[PDB]
Amino acid sequence: SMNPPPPETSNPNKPKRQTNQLQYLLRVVLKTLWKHQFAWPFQQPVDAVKLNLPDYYKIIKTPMDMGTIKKRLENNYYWNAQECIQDFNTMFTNCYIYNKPGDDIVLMAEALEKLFLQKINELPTEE
Ligand SMILES: COc1ccc(CCc2nc3cc(-c4c(C)noc4C)ccc3n2CCN2CCOCC2)cc1
Repeated sequence: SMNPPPPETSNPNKPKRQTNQLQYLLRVVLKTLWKHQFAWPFQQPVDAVKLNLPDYYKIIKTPMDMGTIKKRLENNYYWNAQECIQDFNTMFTNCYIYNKPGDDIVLMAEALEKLFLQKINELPTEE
């Protein structure tokens, strides 16, 4: 029940660009969630060994976390804004799959997702 390696965060065989959407995703979306009281469980990959979750990576085959997302944005790993939005959605969905309604972590994820949706509402337009 060991963990997999973390997701890749730096892509040498991909071109890089700054867009207004990617700027918003790091400076507004990621930074607003990262600073939230509830951010710590989501700031690095789930350590299923330390947390005593031996079936986690039997159930979750596309792990994702905000530490990964932050590094991806800082490293220009994403070309399209939708790649980053999908990673946030994957992170929340994984939490909902593994855990149960009423678990503290679920309530925490739901609060962070509401905040995500409030900030994504003001994502700027595509060039
Ligand atoms: C003992 O090993 C660890 C490993 C990581 C961390 C970072 C914080 C933390 N990361 C978490 C991820 C999850 C989680 C997610 C996310 N998805 O499914 C599960 C299940 C749940 C709770 C988490 N928590 C608080 C856990 N509590 C309070 C901290 O000490 C342990 C008990 C802390 C301790």
